[PDB]
Amino acid sequence: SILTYSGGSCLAMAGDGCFVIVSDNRLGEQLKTISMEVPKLHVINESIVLGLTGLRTDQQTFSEKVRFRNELYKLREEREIGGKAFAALVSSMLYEARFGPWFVEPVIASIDKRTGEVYLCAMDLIGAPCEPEDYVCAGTCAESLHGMCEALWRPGLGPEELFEVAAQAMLSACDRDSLSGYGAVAAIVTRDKMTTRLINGRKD
Amino acid sequence: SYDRAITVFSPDGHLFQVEYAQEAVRKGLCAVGVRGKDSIIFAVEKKSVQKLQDSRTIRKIYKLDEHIYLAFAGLSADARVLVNHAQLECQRFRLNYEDAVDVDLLVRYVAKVQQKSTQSSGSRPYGVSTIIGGFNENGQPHLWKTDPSGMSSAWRAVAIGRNDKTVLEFMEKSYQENMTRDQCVHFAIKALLEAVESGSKNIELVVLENKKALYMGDDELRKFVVEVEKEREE
Amino acid sequence: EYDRGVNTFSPEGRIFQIEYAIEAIKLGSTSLGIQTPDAVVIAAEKRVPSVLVDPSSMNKILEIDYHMGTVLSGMVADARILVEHARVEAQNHRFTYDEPMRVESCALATCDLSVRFGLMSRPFGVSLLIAGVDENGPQLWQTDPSGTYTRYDAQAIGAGAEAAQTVFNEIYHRNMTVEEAETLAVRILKQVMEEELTKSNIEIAIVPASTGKLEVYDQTKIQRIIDRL
Amino acid sequence: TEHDQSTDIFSADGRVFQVEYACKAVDNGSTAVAACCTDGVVVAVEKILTSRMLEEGSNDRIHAVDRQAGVCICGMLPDGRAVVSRARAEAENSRDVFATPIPGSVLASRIGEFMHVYTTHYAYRPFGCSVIIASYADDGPQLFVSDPSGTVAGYYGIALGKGKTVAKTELEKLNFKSITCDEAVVKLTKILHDVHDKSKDKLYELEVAWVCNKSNCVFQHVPNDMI
Amino acid sequence: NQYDTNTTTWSPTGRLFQVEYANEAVNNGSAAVGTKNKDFVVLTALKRYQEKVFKLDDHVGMAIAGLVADGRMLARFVRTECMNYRYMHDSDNPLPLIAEIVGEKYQRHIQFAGKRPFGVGLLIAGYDSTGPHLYHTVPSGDVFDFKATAMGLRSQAARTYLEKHFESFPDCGLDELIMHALKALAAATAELNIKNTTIAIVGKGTPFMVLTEEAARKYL
Amino acid sequence: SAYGLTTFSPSGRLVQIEYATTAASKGTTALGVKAMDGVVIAAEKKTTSPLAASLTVQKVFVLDDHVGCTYSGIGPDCRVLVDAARKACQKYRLTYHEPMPVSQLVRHISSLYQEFTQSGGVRPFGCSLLVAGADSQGNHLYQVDPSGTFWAWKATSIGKGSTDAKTFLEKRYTNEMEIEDAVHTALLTLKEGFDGTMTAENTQVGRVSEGKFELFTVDQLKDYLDQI
Amino acid sequence: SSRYDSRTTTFSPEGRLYQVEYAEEAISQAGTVIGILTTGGVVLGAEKGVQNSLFDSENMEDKNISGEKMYKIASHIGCSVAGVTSDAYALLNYARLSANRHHYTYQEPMAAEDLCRLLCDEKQLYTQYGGVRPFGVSFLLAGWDRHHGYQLYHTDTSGNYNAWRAYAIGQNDQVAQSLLKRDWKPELTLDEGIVLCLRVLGKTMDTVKLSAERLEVAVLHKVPAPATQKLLEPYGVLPKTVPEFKILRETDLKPLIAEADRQREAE
Amino acid sequence: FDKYITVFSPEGSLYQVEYAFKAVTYAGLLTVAIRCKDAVLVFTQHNVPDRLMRPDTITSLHNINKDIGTCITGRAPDGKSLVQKARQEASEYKYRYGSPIPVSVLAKRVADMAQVRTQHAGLRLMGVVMTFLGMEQNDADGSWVPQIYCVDPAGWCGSYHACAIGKKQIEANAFLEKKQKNAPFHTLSQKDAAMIALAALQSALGASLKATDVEVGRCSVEDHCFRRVPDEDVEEWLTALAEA
Repeated sequence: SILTYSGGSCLAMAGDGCFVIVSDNRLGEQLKTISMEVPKLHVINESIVLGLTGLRTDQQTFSEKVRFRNELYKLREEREIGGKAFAALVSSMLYEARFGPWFVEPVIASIDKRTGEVYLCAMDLIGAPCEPEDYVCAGTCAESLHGMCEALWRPGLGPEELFEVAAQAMLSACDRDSLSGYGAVAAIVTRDKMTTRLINGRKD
Repeated sequence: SYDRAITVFSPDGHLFQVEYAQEAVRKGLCAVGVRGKDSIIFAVEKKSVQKLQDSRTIRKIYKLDEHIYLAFAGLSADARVLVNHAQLECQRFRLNYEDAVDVDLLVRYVAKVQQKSTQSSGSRPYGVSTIIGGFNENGQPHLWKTDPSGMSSAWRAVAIGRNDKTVLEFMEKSYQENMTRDQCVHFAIKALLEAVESGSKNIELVVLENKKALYMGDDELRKFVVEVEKEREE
Repeated sequence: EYDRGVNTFSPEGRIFQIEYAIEAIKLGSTSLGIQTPDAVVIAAEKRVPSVLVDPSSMNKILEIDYHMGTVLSGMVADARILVEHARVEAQNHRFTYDEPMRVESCALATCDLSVRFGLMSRPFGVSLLIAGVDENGPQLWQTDPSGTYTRYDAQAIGAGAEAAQTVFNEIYHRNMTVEEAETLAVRILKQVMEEELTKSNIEIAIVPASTGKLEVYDQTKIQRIIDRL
Repeated sequence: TEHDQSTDIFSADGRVFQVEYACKAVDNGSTAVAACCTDGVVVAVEKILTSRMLEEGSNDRIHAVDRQAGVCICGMLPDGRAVVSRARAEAENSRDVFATPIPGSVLASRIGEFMHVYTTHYAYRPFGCSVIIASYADDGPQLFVSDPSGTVAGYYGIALGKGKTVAKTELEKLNFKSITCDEAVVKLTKILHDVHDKSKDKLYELEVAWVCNKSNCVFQHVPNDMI
Repeated sequence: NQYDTNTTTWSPTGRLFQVEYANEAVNNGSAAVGTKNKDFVVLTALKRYQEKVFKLDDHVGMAIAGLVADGRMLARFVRTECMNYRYMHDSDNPLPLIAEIVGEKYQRHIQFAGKRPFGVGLLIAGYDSTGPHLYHTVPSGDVFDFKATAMGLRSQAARTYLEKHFESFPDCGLDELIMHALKALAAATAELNIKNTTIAIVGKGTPFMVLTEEAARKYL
Repeated sequence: SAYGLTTFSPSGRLVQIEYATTAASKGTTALGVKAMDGVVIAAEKKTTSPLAASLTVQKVFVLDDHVGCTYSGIGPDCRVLVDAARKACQKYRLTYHEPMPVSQLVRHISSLYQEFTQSGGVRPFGCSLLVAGADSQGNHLYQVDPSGTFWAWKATSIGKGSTDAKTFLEKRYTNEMEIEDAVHTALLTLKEGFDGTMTAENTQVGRVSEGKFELFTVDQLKDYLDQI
Repeated sequence: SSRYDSRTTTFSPEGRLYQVEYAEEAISQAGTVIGILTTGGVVLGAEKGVQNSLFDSENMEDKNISGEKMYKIASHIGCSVAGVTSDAYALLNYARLSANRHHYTYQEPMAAEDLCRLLCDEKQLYTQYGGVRPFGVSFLLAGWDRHHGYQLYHTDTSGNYNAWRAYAIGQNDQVAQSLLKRDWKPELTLDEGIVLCLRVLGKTMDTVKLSAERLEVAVLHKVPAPATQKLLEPYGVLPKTVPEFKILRETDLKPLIAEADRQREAE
Repeated sequence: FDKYITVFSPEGSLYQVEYAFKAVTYAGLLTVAIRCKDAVLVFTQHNVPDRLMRPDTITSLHNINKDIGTCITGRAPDGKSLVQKARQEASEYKYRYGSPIPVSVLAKRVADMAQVRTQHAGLRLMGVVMTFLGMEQNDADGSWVPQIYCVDPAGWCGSYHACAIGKKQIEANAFLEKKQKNAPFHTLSQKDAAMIALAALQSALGASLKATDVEVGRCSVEDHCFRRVPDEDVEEWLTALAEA
């Protein structure tokens, strides 16, 4: 499969006026490992983080299109885009390419700066949104991420407990996956601050 | 889409759009080219010295490729378009034929771009003349001039723009075969100051040698204008 | 000038754009061709605008193909476009049927393109003498902005036209030699030129029936003709 | 008086002068008469001959457009001819696409629409003909005129061209409830022979066609032995 | 005159002026003549070496008068129509249909602003399953079917001569018919000979053909 | 015909744009007023005869749920812009799943006006718009002119009685008007310049409030007219 | 219809494009705009129309993207315009889109001269092709790139452009160049450069006290670089400083309208 | 220079539009439409000047589709061009939305077609007033209401209770204004509205009308189709008026 060629996984969870998003650091060509220092997270503005997985040429190209449109948005509109409009926009671009797709699967995580309400979205490769309240994930160890989060996640959590949940998840899931791994990077976002952490993991 | 016929004949074989394009060249600042043994010298008049103009002035002598320069007279914006097409053309040629375009070839490309603009419905002619100089890969210099009609031709030295005819007359007497690099600069500056007022910072100057080019500085150009202002009092 | 369009007819059935284009050719250099039985000869006045011009670069004689050459008069830059279509047609012929284009076909092909205007804004202000040898011996054809083309035993075009067509209705007989045409050529150039005549100041070419190749004369060999006068 | 150079322009009175002038071509062309009868339609035109050395059938003004329909061009003949080709495309269209011979009212409508459009664009000029349409399809005998404006009107009888004011006076003495195709061929030919001006146009012949129950509803020139 | 620049302007008396001027281009070309008997058509033309007679297919050709570049266009056009026809049918493009489509091509160039009139007249001569045919086309798009006529300069005189003789042409043989066509063309004038006069023929048994200088010697 | 109809004249003026502007100024009066919590726009709709049906004449238009407009000058030209505006709003929704901000919509109208001053074979739109809406940045009133120039206003008027309407609003306008007293002021300003008696059937009124634009029905507007 | 053609792209009998010339007159009628190059950045200042009580703000979430006359094009380029306002907005979209295409392709900021050339080529295109009027705009571009440092450009209706150390377009531009010529010098701070701009506007508006509500000022300068996200981008490298385009508010023009009135009384 | 194309004069007026309005009266005909309680009626002149014309072929009334009728006033062949575009518009609308175009929306689309020629150059304006007639359903109770819309060369679209268009429209519209004051048109019977309309014509033309001189169309709550009224039903209206 083509969505698994390059490797990688991403996960985002919500808490109470916070989220965490994590990605692994591996880039590959099927089983051959090219780099161990490629995190898949992109910061859009103070409020929005983008995760992309799938084929790396299309992650690289589709994030450059997102960046381009965002810059023009900011000059026309003289403001930052909100999490929900950014996701609707992303969706529109994936579906523009409905009969010849970008092989990416995005994970968007955001927070309304005013109301402190957290918006999560994940998309299939033609832009169908899946917007639950607990978590989202994508990439080569998404099956194994589901059950980690169903058993560790709980409503209400604050930044530091949400960070442990979300790091134990990513590590235990990457460790049963041959195409994602080499530890992780996590962004933790509140209305007030954005913390980043590089987490240690296995060297296989 | 606009398709009107702009350039047409009128009752005695006159194409007025072409004539008036050549009028626009006569009002433009003076430019000069002078072919030595193994160097070409392009020299142009700049508008006028100001305190405010930027010391690093914009250049009015353009590079078309590693071994071919262009100076012009006339509508400066039209010329910038023309220089673009010519830069594209040289690179297109490397891509289609691996070797580097010959000056004489590049001149016919440009001249045909000018000619087409005299016959293409929808469009007026460029208002530009060019002087294009460069080397073969056997090291022998060439200097060409192109005019708005699209006619090209090779010269040993040439002037265009304002006071074209006066400079050209001075140069018919004084020109000499196999001038050195320094003689060529001397002779080019001299030629210019028949049209121009002073020679402080209203002259830019390229010395195009085989395997080098120089946009002369203001230290070396002052040195030559005073060697030449001293000779004009005799 | 814009009061009436590019297509308008005059009250005596001429198209204005074409009349005016023909006037343009009159203000040209002078050029001519002469047909003997052995050969066909072409020549032109150069007319440089100073002694700083390298004269090589201002040719009014161009090879279309090994067996035919042209001399142009009127707007040189427009002629470049015709002479390029003709070079391409002559080579398409050889590509498709492995033999040289006839001279008449070449004149026909160059005239088709003359009248494509309404597309181009205006006619070409150009006339061409095409000269060459095929199977019908030495030939000389002339095209003009109307798109008429026509075969001639000897013609001239340009500023000195009307004066060269009274040195023709006198000295021109059908039955002359190479020599007498090469000399009659230079006789007419001397007449209707403004300058004094020199080896650098004129161009001469021949296509002899002997070999079927255009040859362009050196300045060494043009000395020999001014001498014979 | 710049208001009369393009037909894309009203004048200040609400007139379109380019269309008036084209109508003047028609009014100075040759005279045609037609009659819609019980059993069909008859048309007759007068051809002014420019030369005694024309073959017969030269510069025919009557053309078939379909098995059952024809037109008589009055005015400039080559303009008229472009109208004939459109009329045939329409007639063909109706058989191809809708499986029906075109109705006469519909064919006239489509001809009008066509002439109308050259009355509205700066780049074209009105046609310089009127077209008589004679049909006999499932809607029965019909006679329409279209003119350079694109106006279309049905008639019992009609006359165009220079003779038209007298010819109209004689066409008024007919009786359109009784008259047959056979009687009309006689009467219309008499009217063209009387309105003919002998000082000005010395050489002429008459053209005459019909679509009747006799001809098995086929439009066709009448056999030359009936004049 | 306000009304005589474009083709798309009627004049207040219902004239098209630019079209009459294109028509002068014809009245000022070199004369040509045509005539026909029961089974042939003859074209003659007074060359003023200028191509003035073209073959359009095995069974049809034409003489021109006026702007030659227009003649050549009309020729590429008819030639391509006849070939098409013979490819589709394996027989000859009928002559009435050639005349129609030439007429219509001309007409389109007199009704739009992006088209110029054609300043060239044709005499089309051919031969098909319904006999010989001689058509005249002029720049207004008119198409006459003649038993004899003339076009171009002084061609009125040619026309006058023909007017006295054409009634006899049905009965003539191919040799007298050719002579009548020459006395006519002569009447429009230096004298005729094999270096300035063309003769072409078409008819029963006879694909369209310009007589060579040899065959023409007999008549001239 | 693909040549420009709008050109520069020797002194730098673009006269076709000034004649168009002249036509937008000869139109029936319309005005707008921005309160602290809403916006109100209003317009005369007089018919030429009582044979016309009053109820079908529209002068105020909904462009989307959150924004509306009115115009003066050439009605039929206004429909082109209303149609373009209405489409651009739906287009923005499809893309971002939220209402197009009024500032963006007004820059879209502008650039459409501006097209028709440079494009070949077209004349300029002969109408000016008032646009009134609400978005995440609050409540807005903009005016756009045939040149394609727009300005944000607290209160303004366009059309024949507009120098006087604007004078009268200078005096009565405060930064702490409530929406009901802005409607009152709107109506009161129309009343001054109005020829004849002003009814609920020859006046039309729209109102932004609670983030929603809405025309007043005839009956709602009769309520506010018996109070003044 | 061809008889009603104006012939916008047709030379006239002296090698002169009248519509290019008349469009330049239109710019001379427009509000004054001044640019000054300093050692610490570029300053752009512009006069505004007269302030009606009834105007309002757009109330935009970000205040440093557009005033009445100053526009951001990208984070290292800004500008001011004089001439037909709607014409300026069409070209400013053109420039924003070109600057961002270049970032898309090379992932690096477009050089300010490269940007300026694309702008001017667009203008030249309506002078040669297309039967329509030209754009009636002149721009001043303030730029920073690593090739050439701070740069100030002027763009004229012909599609010509030139670099400057100080310049003025609009109404009283001869009076303004006269003053800059006298008082400019190559050692200016950015705070002095701002002052000098205010004096020059004070002497062209024709008032003794500088009304802060009739002035717009913007600065293209450098500021210390933000966060270095070495975890999300391990091969990211930012310089110490980056360019910013800033549209100074009234609270920053208070100590600077004060220093221009103490230099107005002591003269 | 503004008298010949779509540019503004210096008073912001469009001259080709004003002259297109003159084309409307130039044609010499008068039309009256009137909306009563249950129906909408249209009464146009049927002039057959020529004794040889087939009078059932001269008409100003046309169907746009089963349920919408028009009356053309002005330059007749410009009329028929708009009838064809209206028919095309109606047919596209029905294929796109699957229901027949409402008469209000039809009229607005035809108005937009006119407006576009006021703003682009090179196409002449149509010198007509199109009066559209038909029944429209209300959303509330699903009742059907008669409408009259007119579109003019400027691209203006408005609805009416009654209106005269064409030669002497000024005199006929005043007569209808007077007779509006007695009782609103929407309270009248078909017969009573008819007597008003017919007498508007007789007043204005300065004549007495026969049934052959008018053609009449009608849409009603009973039958929504636009249909011509037969000559007998019009003789009974003209008889009723000669009496009272």
